[PDB]
Amino acid sequence: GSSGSSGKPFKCSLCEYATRSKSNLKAHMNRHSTEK
Ligand SMILES: [Zn+2]
Repeated sequence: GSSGSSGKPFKCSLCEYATRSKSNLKAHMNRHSTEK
């Protein structure tokens, strides 16, 4: 078979976060980047 649409286009590579805009995901991925 093949992968589904997962309800939203931009699903985070680390967590269950997802959004309808790539710039909004990019802002969420910056939180994962700065957290240490
Ligand atoms: Zn995330």
